[PDB]
Amino acid sequence: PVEDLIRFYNDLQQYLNVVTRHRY
Amino acid sequence: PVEDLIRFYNDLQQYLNVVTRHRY
Amino acid sequence: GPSQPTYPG
Amino acid sequence: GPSQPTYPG
Repeated sequence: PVEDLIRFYNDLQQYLNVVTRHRY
Repeated sequence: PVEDLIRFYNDLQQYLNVVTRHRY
Repeated sequence: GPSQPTYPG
Repeated sequence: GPSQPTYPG
């Protein structure tokens, strides 16, 4: 749910960094 | 796709902010 | 949740 | 995309 997303979105910023291998 | 998600994700910061009125 | 329905997350 | 399968998104 959106509440669990509060504690996932913050860490998820790192997941997107892996996906793009930090090449935004 | 992940490509669009890069753009969306950064702007999505506002959505999470609305859902909880920035009361993180 | 709120009075409004679900969202695309 | 990569060799890895779908991620949970």
